[PDB]
Amino acid sequence: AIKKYKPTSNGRRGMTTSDFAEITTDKPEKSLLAPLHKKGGRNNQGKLTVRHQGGGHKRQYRVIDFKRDKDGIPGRVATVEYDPNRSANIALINYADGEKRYILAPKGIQVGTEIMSGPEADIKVGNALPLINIPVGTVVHNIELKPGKGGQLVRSAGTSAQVLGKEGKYVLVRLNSGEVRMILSACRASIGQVGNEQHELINIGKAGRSRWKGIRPTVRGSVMNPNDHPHGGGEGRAPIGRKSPMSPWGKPTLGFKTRKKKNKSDKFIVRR
Amino acid sequence: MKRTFQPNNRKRSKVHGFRSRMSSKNGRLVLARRRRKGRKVLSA
Amino acid sequence: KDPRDVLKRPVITERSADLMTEKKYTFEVDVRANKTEVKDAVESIFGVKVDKVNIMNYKGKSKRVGRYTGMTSRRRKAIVKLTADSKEIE
RNA sequence: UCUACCCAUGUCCAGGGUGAAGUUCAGGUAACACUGAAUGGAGGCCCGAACCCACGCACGUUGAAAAGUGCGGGGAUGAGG
RNA sequence: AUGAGUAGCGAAAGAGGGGUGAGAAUCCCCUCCACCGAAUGCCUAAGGUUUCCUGAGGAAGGCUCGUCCGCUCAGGGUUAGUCGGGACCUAAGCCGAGGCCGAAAGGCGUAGGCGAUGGACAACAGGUUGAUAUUCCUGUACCACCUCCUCACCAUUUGAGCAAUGGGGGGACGCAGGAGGAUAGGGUAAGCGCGGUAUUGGAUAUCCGCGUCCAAGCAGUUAGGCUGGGAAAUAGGCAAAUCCGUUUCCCAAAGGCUGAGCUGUGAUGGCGAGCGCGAAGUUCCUGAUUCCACACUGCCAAGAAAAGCCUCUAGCGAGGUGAGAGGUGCCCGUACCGCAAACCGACACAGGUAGGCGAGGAGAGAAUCCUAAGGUGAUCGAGAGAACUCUCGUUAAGGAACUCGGCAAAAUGACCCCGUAACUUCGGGAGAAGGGGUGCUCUGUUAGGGUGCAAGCCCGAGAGAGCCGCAGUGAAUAGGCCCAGGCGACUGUUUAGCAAAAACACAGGUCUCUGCGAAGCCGUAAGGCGAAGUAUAGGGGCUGACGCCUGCCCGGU
RNA sequence: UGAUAUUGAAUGUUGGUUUGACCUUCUAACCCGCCGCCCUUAUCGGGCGGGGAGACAGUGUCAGGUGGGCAGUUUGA
Repeated sequence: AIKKYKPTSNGRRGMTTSDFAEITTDKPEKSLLAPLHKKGGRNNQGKLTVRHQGGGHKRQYRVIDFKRDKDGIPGRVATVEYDPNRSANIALINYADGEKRYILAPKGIQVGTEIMSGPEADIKVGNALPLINIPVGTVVHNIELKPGKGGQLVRSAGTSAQVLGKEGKYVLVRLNSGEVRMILSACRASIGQVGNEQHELINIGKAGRSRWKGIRPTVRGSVMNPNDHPHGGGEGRAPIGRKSPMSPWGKPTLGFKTRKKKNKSDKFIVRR
Repeated sequence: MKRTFQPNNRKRSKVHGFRSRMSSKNGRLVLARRRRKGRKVLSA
Repeated sequence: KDPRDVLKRPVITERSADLMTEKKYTFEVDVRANKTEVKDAVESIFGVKVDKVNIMNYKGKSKRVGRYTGMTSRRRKAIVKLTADSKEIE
């Protein structure tokens, strides 16, 4: 599962990692790789728009079939692989037509396991289906909000979503946020809790490791100057000094629901 | 000590250069100003 | 276009002397021309063959006359190596 | 073209030391646990040159210098230069 | 003008003899001496733009002089199919037809194209002038292309052959560690050659000095490294398929890709001590920071693209393929400086300036001291040797009484052996502290190891005897240590140019937001970061490792 | 946040005089950083076909609230 390093040094002290036991290999498929270049939080305009990003180890994108458009084609798992671009792991699978793809990595999955993605398929792990053919009481991921678009949902590691019922064209679904939602029924989804399941259970141990992950430091606003942040200023270390904690851009943070009120998906959602 | 001016003719010609000034409106206006005065060296 | 317009004039130095002893002559040329042009120019003018050509181009020396500090014109000098079994030149 | 940050691609870090994880052996245990060696070679690890930075002093303070020099100093395979 | 002929004349060893010249500390030559030597040496960028070389000159500049030059005048000097860059590739980024937005201007952005700091790519070894040279000359080669030609083969419609701007492969990749192999290089250890055997006492050999090589390409070979192969069938590889990929069968070492280097050639030449000529030109040892090579192993933070190349068919296909012979091969740059007096610092400025090579002894070492190769003697001097200032060295007895304060300085310092505490997150503390020993000779070419076929070269623990000194890491360099406390867990970052910190950050913790066209943020908007991510994620706030904990109040905001 | 224009077709409902308002529903408007095909070797857009949402949203005009996020200013003798 995880490793717990010994305290040979104050930086290595407290550190934990994964054993990467689930992994099988150390090299991906060139056919499915693609390039990246970091962005440092900057935009088209060059201006910085998001903080706390930039300067990590470089990476190379692993293309993914979040759609499972292929149907009636039995695939077979070949490998499990590391993707730096995500909490989860991935699985390289090979279809009978010679095509090869990556997918997300559920838990309890092994090499040699076979896969089908079409509606008539079975409801075991790794397979993919529309929510109609999927029954109630199932654990699901890479859920898609629109048919053909691919999963824009539970993809992350250790995550899972439960199914609850139907309304015909729409389907009730629980989400890892704890949230209930109506989703169009023809939209596909893939079965099984996502694999890694312990990514959260890590002590990064030091700062350099987050820098390697590409996270730049975070400066608190209570030490900035008032030109820069509201909390900034004050002779000596000082408290907030106003009605609420506030953002650098003059908005509150705690409790202030940011979602739009006139939004339309409010119809489809139920609770949270 | 290290100082401000570290010459690179490429950077000079790609910033303060003729193609660049002619690229933009405001750079054209320079050349206008920089002619009716009568400057021999109107740009890099 | 004409070879007569290609070539401009020779270069008379002790270097050029030493070289015409060794059958390879020199010239100076319009700045745009090239090696093959000058080769065919020589062949067409003097009726002589060529072993090879080696070509150069110098910048303009700055000068001074009173306050005035202009620059000399540029130059494109070209060394040509006649074959053996080839003619010489005046 | 300084400088702050970022992006892409390159490049530099004399030597020496410590000795982790893991593996094997032996003791040990019902099994383990645990213990001792060998291998192993980690580390924002150690000492310390290049390199980088600037704490302590002195000097200079119409200077060699519009921010330095000298003697020491800190980091020196990582948040590196 | 004064200040005042005052300050300063910008780190650093020079002296003498000759010469030149109207005129010499300052220019040239010689001899000695001294400095550098992981640099003050060789290459080379950016940048400078003639400063290069030669010959004249000394009005200015040179912090003086000047017969001199990075100054002034004249002249001259930079030679490329293979080097670097273009007629090749693309990243970041930039431009951007059409288009999308926008009071205008313009912004965004597709196709497409620019764009190296990377990829790919054919030539080396010797001379050469005052100045260029893997560019010129001499030798030997290689790459691409062309056919007036020669040869061999194949075929003209199943018609041999060619290779898509398409597909596939490959290019194509991190970081660390360590063994191996080889080589540059080094040693002079042998052996060889050349020269000398000297005058200060001594030495014919048991001596001294100097030198003891040669590519690219071609043929062969290899340490090794990788890679499992063969036969059929194919829901895919935007059209197709003998190529890919997938599956099933038969074999299990062979095969292929590679491969540093090595041997012969190249070499009936060149180089070469030394004197236009020219001897020996081998072996042994050591041995990389370099190559095999990111090859292997391990690790996680999971390590560019495209084109060259190969292949597939599609398509073109009536003359082609191969070899030889002959022939063609453009543009830019090439001088010179490049830790410097030519660059950036207003200066001939004690500063800064990327990268490659980088010797010997002692040495772990690019440290350090002294020296090689090679380069310098530094742009004012001589002369007295006082107060004072600076940088240094010694010091009686005392020993921190000085002092805000042991600031500064001194002291310690290397290697080996013994020994090493409270405490602890059990890892450390710890080089704790503290003690002790180091030199030379003989046993001894040692016990022993590496190499070697052996001889013969390298490394060299330990003890025994002995010898000297005040003193044996005899010089330079290389911890001062301990007790306790506060603050911050730590490594790190910061007020360039007063403040390095208890400040910032940090990993960790917690709260909150956000269901994906997220949220937030930039922008008038389009368009974007977020994210080619999806609540084990992203953003914001506060707190700051770890351990024990984090109590009462929701009245007010 | 509301009114109004884009923004129309219905079934009901309740009001006073047909009318407007309200709830449901539909689609053709509008929208889609959903799919497929062509433009086209194109992750732009733009045409077709579907699909999803839907007279909502978005946008324009008007109005109220909040609003040191920002600006101009005052803060006596």
